Amino acid sequence: RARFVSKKGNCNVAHKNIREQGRFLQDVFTTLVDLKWPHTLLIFTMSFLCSWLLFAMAWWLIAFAHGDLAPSEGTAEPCVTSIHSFSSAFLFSIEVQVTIGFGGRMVTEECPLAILILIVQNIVGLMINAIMLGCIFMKTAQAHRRAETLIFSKHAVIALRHGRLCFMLRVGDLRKSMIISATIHMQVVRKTTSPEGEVVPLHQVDIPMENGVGGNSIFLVAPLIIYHVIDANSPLYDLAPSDLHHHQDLEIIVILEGVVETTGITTQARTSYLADEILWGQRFVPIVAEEDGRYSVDYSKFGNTIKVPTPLCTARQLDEDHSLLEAL
Amino acid sequence: RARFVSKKGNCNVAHKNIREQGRFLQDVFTTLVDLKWPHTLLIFTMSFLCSWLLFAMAWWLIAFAHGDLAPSEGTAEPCVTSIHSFSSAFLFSIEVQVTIGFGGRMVTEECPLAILILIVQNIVGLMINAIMLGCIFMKTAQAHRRAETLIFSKHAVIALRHGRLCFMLRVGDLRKSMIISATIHMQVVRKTTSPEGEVVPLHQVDIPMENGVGGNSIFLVAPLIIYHVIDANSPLYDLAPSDLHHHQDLEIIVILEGVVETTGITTQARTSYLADEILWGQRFVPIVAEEDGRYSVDYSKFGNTIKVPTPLCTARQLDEDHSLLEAL
Amino acid sequence: RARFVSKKGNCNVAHKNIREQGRFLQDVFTTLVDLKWPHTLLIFTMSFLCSWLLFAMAWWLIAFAHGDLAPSEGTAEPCVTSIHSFSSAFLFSIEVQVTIGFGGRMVTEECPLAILILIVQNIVGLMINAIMLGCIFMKTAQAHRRAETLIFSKHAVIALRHGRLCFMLRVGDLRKSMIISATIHMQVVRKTTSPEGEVVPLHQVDIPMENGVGGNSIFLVAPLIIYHVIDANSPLYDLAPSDLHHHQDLEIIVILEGVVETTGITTQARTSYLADEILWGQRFVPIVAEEDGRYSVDYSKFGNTIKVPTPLCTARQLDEDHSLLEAL
Amino acid sequence: RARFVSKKGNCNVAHKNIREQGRFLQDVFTTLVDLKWPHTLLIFTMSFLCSWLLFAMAWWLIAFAHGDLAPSEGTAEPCVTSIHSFSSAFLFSIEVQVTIGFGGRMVTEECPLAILILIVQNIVGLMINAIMLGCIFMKTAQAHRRAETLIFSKHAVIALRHGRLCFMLRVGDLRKSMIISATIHMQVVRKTTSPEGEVVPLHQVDIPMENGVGGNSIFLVAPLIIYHVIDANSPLYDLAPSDLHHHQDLEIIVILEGVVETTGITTQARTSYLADEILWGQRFVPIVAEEDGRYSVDYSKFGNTIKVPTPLCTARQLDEDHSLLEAL
Amino acid sequence: KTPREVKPPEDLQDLGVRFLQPFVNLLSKGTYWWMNAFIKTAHKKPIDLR
Ligand SMILES: Nc1ncnc2c1ncn2[C@@H]1O[C@H](COP(=O)(O)OP(=O)(O)OP(=O)(O)O)[C@@H](O)[C@H]1O
Ligand SMILES: Nc1ncnc2c1ncn2[C@@H]1O[C@H](COP(=O)(O)OP(=O)(O)OP(=O)(O)O)[C@@H](O)[C@H]1O
Ligand SMILES: Nc1ncnc2c1ncn2[C@@H]1O[C@H](COP(=O)(O)OP(=O)(O)OP(=O)(O)O)[C@@H](O)[C@H]1O
Ligand SMILES: Nc1ncnc2c1ncn2[C@@H]1O[C@H](COP(=O)(O)OP(=O)(O)OP(=O)(O)O)[C@@H](O)[C@H]1O
Repeated sequence: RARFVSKKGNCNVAHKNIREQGRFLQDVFTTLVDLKWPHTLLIFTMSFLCSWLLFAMAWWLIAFAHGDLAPSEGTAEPCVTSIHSFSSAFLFSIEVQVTIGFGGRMVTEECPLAILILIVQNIVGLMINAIMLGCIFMKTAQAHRRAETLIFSKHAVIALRHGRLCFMLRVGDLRKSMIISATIHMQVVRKTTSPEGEVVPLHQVDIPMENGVGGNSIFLVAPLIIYHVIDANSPLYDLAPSDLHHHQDLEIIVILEGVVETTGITTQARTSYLADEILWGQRFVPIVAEEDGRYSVDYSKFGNTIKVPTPLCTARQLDEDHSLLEAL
Repeated sequence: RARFVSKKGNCNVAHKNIREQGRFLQDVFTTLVDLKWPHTLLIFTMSFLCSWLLFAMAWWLIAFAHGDLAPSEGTAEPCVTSIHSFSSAFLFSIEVQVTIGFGGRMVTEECPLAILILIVQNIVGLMINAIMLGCIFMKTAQAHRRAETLIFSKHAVIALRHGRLCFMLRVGDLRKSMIISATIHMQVVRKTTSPEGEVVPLHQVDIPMENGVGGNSIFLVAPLIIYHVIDANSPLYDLAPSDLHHHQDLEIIVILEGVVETTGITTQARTSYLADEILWGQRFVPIVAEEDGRYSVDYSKFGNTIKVPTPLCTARQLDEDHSLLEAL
Repeated sequence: RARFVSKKGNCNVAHKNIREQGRFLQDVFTTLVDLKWPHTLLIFTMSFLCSWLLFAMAWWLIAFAHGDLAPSEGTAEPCVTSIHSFSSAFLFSIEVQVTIGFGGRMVTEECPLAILILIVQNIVGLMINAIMLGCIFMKTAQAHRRAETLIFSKHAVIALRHGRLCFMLRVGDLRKSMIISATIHMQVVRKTTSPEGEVVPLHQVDIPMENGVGGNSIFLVAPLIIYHVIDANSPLYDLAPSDLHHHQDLEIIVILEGVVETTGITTQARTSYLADEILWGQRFVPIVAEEDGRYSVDYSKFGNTIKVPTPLCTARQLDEDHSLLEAL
Repeated sequence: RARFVSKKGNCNVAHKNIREQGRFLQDVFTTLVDLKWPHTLLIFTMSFLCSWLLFAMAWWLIAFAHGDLAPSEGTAEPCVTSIHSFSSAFLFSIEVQVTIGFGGRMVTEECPLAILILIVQNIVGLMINAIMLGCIFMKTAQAHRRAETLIFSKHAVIALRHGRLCFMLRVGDLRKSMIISATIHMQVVRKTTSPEGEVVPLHQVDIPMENGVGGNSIFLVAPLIIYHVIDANSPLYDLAPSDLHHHQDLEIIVILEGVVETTGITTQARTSYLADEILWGQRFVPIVAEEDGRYSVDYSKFGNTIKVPTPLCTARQLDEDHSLLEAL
Repeated sequence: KTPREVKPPEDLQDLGVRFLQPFVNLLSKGTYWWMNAFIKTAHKKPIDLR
């Protein structure tokens, strides 16, 4: 009995034997973007090191083939001025590819092959530099830094609203930065079965949020309560108190999707509630108060609730007894 | 009695005692993007200064450990050519990291440790340069410059349309640049209460705009009027004239969300109307006229309205008297 | 009698007396992005010229204040090596800010103020370079190059479908590159009036496309036909043949919004049809044929139609005569 | 009889005689982005080569017009120091435009025209560099690397659910990286005909997915089953077993659209099923199992199904016999 | 693995209504910088019991 999604958005499911291989040479960029910072740093640094050393070996080898390390006779001019050790060729490669070019060690017309090497190293340097910079960009424009500030109470409560027994939960945003088109997809998951008999382990039913329009967008500035009204079409219409417990196959997946204000990109936070975390018969205490010329969202006691009794039977038996009391 | 959102989109709510801390080392980028220009400028400048000075101290210390400042004997060759003062090492660090490299002061093979320092400073320079450039990019691609041009009249009017009493307001876009998928979410907010008794300070009900399709997208080229038809399902169906006033707990939050034409990113403008700004019984005068071979949106007198009487009772009592007059 | 939107997406409406001013210092970037290429080019070039010349004057002035142009006595060392003309200081500024740094003219420790100037010019150079590069990026990632390939026949036809009289038009995409979430918002516009009497010049009614789901998304690969079924709720339900003509106040605004495949950004194409372009009683001839092992979209004769008669009365009178013939 | 879309998302339709031409000078960027890597590489490399050689010819010509190749008299100073061969001018151009600037060959005040050439080459170098880097960025941020991991079983099955005969298919995502706002647009396509008689070759009907809300978004973590309930409004309500076959004009286009998690951009995968691939009377075997403290999605046997009988008649005749058995 | 993270009364037990030194550092606890802030409003606005 695992959690489908962790209380912090971790999709707690392993793949175990994908058939095929990955992307030929594009998975490099995607797998590069989302990755721990020091590892990415190290990869780029070591790319620069290998690019420098490779052409360093190249220049050194060229100077040595030109017969330029031994003679120093004064007459024959080098392919590249004043290099006498592999250290020299390495300094030269760094000067070239980093576009520093001090000048004490400089390419000469005496070796057109050396000119080819220069062109090659410049092209490679620009290509690798642009790749590194595009990667560093799309990494520094990363999302899900905000997706951690989007908080959700550890518990969800049900209560009576409009004479109806509706499942609720409070949502929370901690950043003053605003999410755009914030959309809710509450989704109950269990191992359910069709009448014909087929059962699927993680079945998924999009349970609709009760919105005056009916849509799924919200406008979260002050951390509010998301809630579903349990209708005879809702799968939770057979739910009862004391049926919920950490050993009851039951879970409602909560999805929050919107656009970051500063970065036009989209992020998603996930939270889940299995049966026990769904507290029966409570109400989230209002954590907002009219401050002195302001609205005071007391973020303390954020998910703190209050217990309230209720008819301790299914919304099914709710409508049963209600019809029996109304047709009387 | 504060305004939930200012007449200019300011979410006038303080947080006051968030539990946890921020993002470990990613909040740096987000908090960096949206920030006053001179402060960001200064931060980057001072990053470059500290990066230059640190390696300046490094090079100076290396020259001094090599015993290269005192002798000038002519025989022993320096780690780096021709540096005699910390000023020299600082100029050298600037030449290196900015990739200038004049040449009068140049790295030599005599100190492999100096070669290590060179590699280190080049790597750090490229990393810091890419970070600064990614930040400057995602800052210069900033939104909400357009979100200020999206204007909204200081007042909203109600009138009779289709024999029905519908709340209205005019929207305005001042830029010829177009917003894509411009979507409206009018949302009334007050301290309302369920029948069971629970009250929430800033309750939020998405009041649906009257759209021929029913959706919430618009196509704003000429500044038009957004309006809600007040039905028995609308919370405003108990509203009456003279109930609106600046001391009546009431406010309707207006959200505009779309994609900037030039920058594929999304922006959001906010405006709000509490009870008094909701002028009762008026109509926004048509500010458009068929120009000479053109459509003349007289942006002057933009929110200027005209007073019109109306049955001065609730849409509830409207339908009451209407049913009494139709079933007669 | 102007066209609201040109047959090529031009919003043919002038603003004429916006009240306020523009964006303080952010409108620069937005107004910079969407702008004719040579003008933007020239602006950046001239920015580089002014940045070079300003510091050129700076360096020249410093050399002249140091008393470094006249003496050439050999003893006193310059602030910067070997500059003798303003041309020299200008070459030096270019070498510095472009990060070339040949070396023949080089900063010296003899003037700490010159070191300050160097730091200043490097910081300014990096800032201006990043700004220019961010602008060039968001300009080269520009949209609406695709929005021109999204073609629309010059005419729209009505016909009978499902025994119903539905307004139609063919859509066209010419690029093999795919649009994502391609969404249609047909929108009829005219100078219409409420029963209470208020008239608005460019009134706008979102006329819903007939989609099996009901939504507004399409999947355009082969150029297909968009169509509206004219119901008693459609404003076009009072339309009749011979009522359409280029002097009949009538126009239906067609909006296409989706995401470019290569660039995740969104684009919008617009086309409009006033009364005459709405051909009465025709059908777009199928321009697709099953090619040899392929689907042949004959893009030729793209908007070519075929005439078909029809009951030449309003959909109102259509349902009138239909009810009279069915209740017979 | 071709496939509309290949089993791997290829839109198997040719255009054949687009009327007009392309985009004046913007199609360059779009056509540049999506393009095979080596070709793009080569284009950029050769752009750098031509930019270098052009100014190389320029500098060489200037030195030759200055009468600077022949004399070497010692008195007259060159436009640019120490160039004697076109090879020299080419090395110089590379040093300049790549911002290396060794120093052995350096611009001098003796030729203001040479200063103009320097300014020109620097401006051109920066412009071309920014263009290349923007292109390399928007190419390295490319999508549809993920769109290949979004897998779909080679077959679709129908079965009985809720006493109803609903068309199904399993969806699959292989990356742990998450898709946001994953939306399904199943769309049946055939050569169908209105009652009035018009037939269109590739007609397209958006067949709605059965979702508890009714919308088209999903939350795909474990590869699940997408399904349509065949109602009297579904076009498939006249479908029968043994009517499906690879020579039956029939195909259901399946569209998956969402936002990549790391890159806020949107991607789309396509898959299609013609009549035979639609296996009649089966059920996809549940490939998920409760692992040891985990959910085990056995990705092996991914699309493996199991055969189950069913009433072998149309959903039409299903409701016929069902009404006959219920009204009995 | 164990942060032994926290139970800070300075913010938590305060709950948002407090006037004293603990949240302030020892430095201000000697030099009344927080009290400087407290007096800062007393110029722009007359103090009240709420
Ligand atoms: N005042 C707060 N500010 C910010 N985040 C909070 C706050 N209270 C709780 N959270 C976060 O919300 C998540 C679940 O909230 P929960 O309802 O469990 O709060 P809690 O642990 O009961 O604390 P409290 O009793 O103060 O609400 C936790 O992971 C926690 O980090
Ligand atoms: N002609 C206009 N062009 C652009 N913005 C305007 C114009 N008129 C008003 N606005 C903006 O709309 C906002 C609210 O509009 P409002 O209806 O108050 O206009 P107003 O102050 O009554 O001026 P007017 O009487 O000209 O409409 C104001 O903040 C103002 O900046
Ligand atoms: N085969 C085609 N390929 C691409 N674009 C086309 C084609 N035919 C027309 N267009 C474009 O569509 C727009 C309106 O099409 P329209 O129905 O007027 O075509 P047309 O001028 O009648 O030509 P034809 O008679 O070939 O359809 C025009 O601006 C035109 O550029
Ligand atoms: N275990 C798997 N992991 C990843 N991809 C798979 C797997 N099985 C099939 N696919 C992919 O799904 C596509 C269609 O799946 P299909 O139902 O044909 O699987 P299959 O070939 O029958 O293999 P199997 O019998 O294991 O399902 C194929 O192109 C294949 O690459």
